[PDB]
Amino acid sequence: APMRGYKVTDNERTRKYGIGANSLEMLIAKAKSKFPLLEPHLYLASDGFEVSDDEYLKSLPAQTLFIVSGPDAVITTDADFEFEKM
Amino acid sequence: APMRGYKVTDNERTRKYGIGANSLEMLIAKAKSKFPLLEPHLYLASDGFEVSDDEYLKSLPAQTLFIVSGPDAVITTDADFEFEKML
Amino acid sequence: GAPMRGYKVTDNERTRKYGIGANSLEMLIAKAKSKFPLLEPHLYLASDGFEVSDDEYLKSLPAQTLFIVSGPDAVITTDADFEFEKML
Amino acid sequence: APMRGYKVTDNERTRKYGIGANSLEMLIAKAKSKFPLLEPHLYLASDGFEVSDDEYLKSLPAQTLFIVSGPDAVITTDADFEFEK
Amino acid sequence: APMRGYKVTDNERTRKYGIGANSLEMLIAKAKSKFPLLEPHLYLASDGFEVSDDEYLKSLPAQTLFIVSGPDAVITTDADFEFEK
Amino acid sequence: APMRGYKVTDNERTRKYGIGANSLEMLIAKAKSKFPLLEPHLYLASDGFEVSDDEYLKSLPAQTLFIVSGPDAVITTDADFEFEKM
Amino acid sequence: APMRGYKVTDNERTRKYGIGANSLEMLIAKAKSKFPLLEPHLYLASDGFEVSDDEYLKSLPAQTLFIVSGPDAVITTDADFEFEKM
Amino acid sequence: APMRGYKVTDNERTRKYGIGANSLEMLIAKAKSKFPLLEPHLYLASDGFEVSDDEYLKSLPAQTLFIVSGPDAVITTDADFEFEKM
Amino acid sequence: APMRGYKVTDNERTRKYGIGANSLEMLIAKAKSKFPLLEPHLYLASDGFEVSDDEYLKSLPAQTLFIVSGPDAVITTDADFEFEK
Amino acid sequence: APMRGYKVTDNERTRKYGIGANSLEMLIAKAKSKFPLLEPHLYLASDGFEVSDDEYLKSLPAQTLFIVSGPDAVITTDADFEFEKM
Repeated sequence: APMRGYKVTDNERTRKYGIGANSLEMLIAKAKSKFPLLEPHLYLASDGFEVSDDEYLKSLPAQTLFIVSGPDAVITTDADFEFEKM
Repeated sequence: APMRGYKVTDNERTRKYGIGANSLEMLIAKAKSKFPLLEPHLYLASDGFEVSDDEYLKSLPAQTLFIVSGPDAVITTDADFEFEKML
Repeated sequence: GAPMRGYKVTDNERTRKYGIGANSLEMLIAKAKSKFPLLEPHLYLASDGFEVSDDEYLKSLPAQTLFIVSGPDAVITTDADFEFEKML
Repeated sequence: APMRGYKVTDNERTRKYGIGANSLEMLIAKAKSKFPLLEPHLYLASDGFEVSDDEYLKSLPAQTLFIVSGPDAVITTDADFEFEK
Repeated sequence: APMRGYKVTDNERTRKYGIGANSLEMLIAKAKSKFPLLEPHLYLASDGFEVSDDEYLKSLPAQTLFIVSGPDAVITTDADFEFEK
Repeated sequence: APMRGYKVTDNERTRKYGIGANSLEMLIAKAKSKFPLLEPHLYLASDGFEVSDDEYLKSLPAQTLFIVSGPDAVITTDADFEFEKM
Repeated sequence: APMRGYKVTDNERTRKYGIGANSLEMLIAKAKSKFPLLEPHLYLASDGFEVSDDEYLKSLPAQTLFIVSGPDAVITTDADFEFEKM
Repeated sequence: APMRGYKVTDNERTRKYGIGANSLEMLIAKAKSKFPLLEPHLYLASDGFEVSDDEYLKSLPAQTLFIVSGPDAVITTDADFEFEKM
Repeated sequence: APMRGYKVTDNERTRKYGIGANSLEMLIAKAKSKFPLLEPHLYLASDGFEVSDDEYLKSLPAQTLFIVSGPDAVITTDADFEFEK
Repeated sequence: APMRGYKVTDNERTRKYGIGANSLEMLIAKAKSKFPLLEPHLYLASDGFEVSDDEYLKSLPAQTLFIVSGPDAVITTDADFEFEKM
C-alpha cells in the first residue's frame, strides 16, 4: 500500500493538519493522536459523506479535505461553513 | 474487477457514506450493513431509476449518488428533495 | 467485441424505472422482459416514440437514453404529453 | 462505411422506426421490410426533397426524419402535416 | 533517502531560504538554525495546514513554500498575506 | 561531484557570468573572485530565496540565474527589475 | 579532453565561424586568430553572459552560438540584434 | 582517419556532389576539383557559418550540406534560398 | 573490398534493377551494360546529388536508390517524381 | 557456396514455392522448372526491382519473396497486389 497525503481538520476548522497514510486506519489513528475525539470519523468537507471503507478513501484524490468528528455527528460543509462566517 | 467509490444515502438524507465496491453485489452488501433495510435496492438520486444489474452500475460514473431503499420503492429525487425542504 | 452500455427503461406510465446494461438490442430486450409483464416487448424512444427497430439503431443512440417498453405496434405517450397530461 | 441512425415514417405518421444504415441502399432495404410499399423512396420530412443518392444521405445529419413513400410522391411536409392536425 | 529542495520563510515573509532535506526532521532542524524560534513547525503557505509527518512532507512537490512558526501558530495565508499588501 | 553550469549576476544586471561549480562552496568562491563583495550570498533571481546549503543548490536546475549580494540584502526580483526598468 | 564544435561571431554578425575546441583556452585562441581583438572574451548570444571559466563552457551544449568581444563589453543579444534589423 | 560522406553544392545550388573525406582538407581539395573557385571555403547551408578547421568539421553529422564559395563569402542560407525561390 | 547491393533506376522509373558492386566503378559499369547512356552517372534518388567518388558511395547504406543519367543531367527527385503522378 | 532458402511466386500469387539455391543461376533454374515461362527473371515482390546480378541476390536476406516473370515485365508489387485484392 502506497502512502498518500491528506488534509484533515475539525468541524470548526481551527486545527489543520497534513497527514501521510496508506490506509484508512493509519489516517484515523494519526487523526486521533492529534484530536480530542473518543472515536474519530472522517467526512468529506465538500459534502459531508462519511469515509466508511479504506476502499472509498483510495477512491478519493490526494490532499482531499476531511472533517474529523464524532461517530454519527453531522458536519458543517465547506459551502455552509464559508457562508456562516460571512 | 476495479474498485470504485460511490456515494449512498437513505431517502431522508440523514445517513451518508462513501463506499468502495467492484460489483453491485459488494456495494449492496456494504450498504445493507450500514442501513436499516431488510433487502436493499439502489436508486439514482438524479431521476429515481433503479440500478437493476451490475452492468448498469459500472455504466455510471464514480462518486455517483444513490438512494438506498426498499424493493419497488419510489424515491424523492434530488430536485424534488431540495424543493420540498426549502418549502 | 461489443461494449456494454447503460440504458434507461420504463413502462408507458412511468411506474417501474430501471437502468440496464446491455451491448445488444436483444440483451437489452431480454433484460427488459424479465422485469416486465409484457409478453413480447418493444423499445420506443420516450422522446418521440420511434421504435428502436434494429441493434444498429440502438448503438446509434447515446447512453442513458430513456426508452418506453411496450407492446408491439403500440403507440406510446411521449415525454412531453405524459408530463403535461400528468400536471393537467 | 460507418453505421448511422436515421428516423423513418410513412407519409401518415403511423409507423415510426429508428434504422441503422451505412448506405442509402441499406436504409432503403430496411425501410422496405418494415413497410407495405412497392418500390419505396425517402423524402426529407423537412422539405420534401427526395434523397436521390447515397452521397446526399451522408450529407445529412444523423437522426434526420424521412418520409418513405412511393416514387414521385408529393409529401405532407412536417409543417403542413401538423398544421392540418 | 532522496534529498529534495523546499522553500521556507517566516510568517511576515522577510527571511526567505531554500533548504535541502530528505526528512521532515532535517528540514525542521535546518529551519531552526536560521530562524528565531524555540520549537518550530512547518505549514503550507498555500492554506496553512501543518506538515505533520515525514510522510505528509514527501506527499508535497519540491520547492513547496512553507511558513515556519510556533506550535499552534495560525498563519497569514499567501492569499491573505499578499492581499493585506 | 559533477560540474554544473549556473548563471550569476549582481543585483543590478551589470556583470553577467556563467560559472561551473560542483558545490555551493566552489560557486561562492568563483562568484566572489569576480565580484567586489566581502562575503557573498546567492539568491534565486525568480523569488529571491537564499541558497542556504549545497543540498538546496543541487535541487535547482542547471543554468538557474542567481543574484550575488550581501548576507543582508533583499533583492529586486527579475519580475520587479524588468517591471520597474520598463 | 573531448573535441566539440562551437559557433562564434562578432557583435555585428558579419564574420561567422565554427570552431573545434576541447577547452575554453583553445576556443578563445582560435577566436583571436580570426578576430582583430587583442584579448577577446566569449559571450552567449542567447544571454549576453560571459563564459567565465573552462568548466562553464563544457556545461554548454555543442554548437552554442557565442559572441566574441571586448573584455567587459556588453552585447546586443541576438533577440535584440534581430529586433533592430526590423 | 575514417572516411565520411558530406554533401556539397555552390551558392546557387546548381551543382550537387556527395564527397567522401576524412579531413577538411581532402574535402576542400575534392570540392576544388569539382568547382569553379580559385580558393574555396566551406559554409554550412543551415547557418552560413564557415567550417574553419578540420575539428569543427568532424563535429558535424555525416551528410551535412555545405556551400562552397570564395573566402570571406556571405551565403544564401537554406531558409533564405528556398524562400526567395517563390 | 566487400560486395554490397544497390538499387538503380533511370530518370523515368521504367527500368529498375538491383545490382551487386564493391566499387563505384563496378556499379556504374554494371549500369552501363543495362542502360543506354554512353557516359552514365549515379545520382541519389532522394535529393539528386551526384555520387562523385567511390568513397561517398560506401558512405551510403545498402539498397540506396540511385538514378542513373547523363553526365550533368539534373534529376527529377523522388518527392517531385511521385508528385507529378 | 552456401545454400539459402528463398520464396518465389508468379505475378498473381497463385503458385507459391520455397527454393534452396546458392546462386542466382540455381534459383532461376529451379523456378523455371516449376513455372510456365521460357526465360524467367526474378523481381522483388516488395519493390519490383529486377534481381539482375548474382551478387545482388546474396545482398538480400533469406526468404525474400520474388516474382518470377518475363524479361522486362513490370510487376504488381506486394502493396499494389494486395490492395487490388480489396
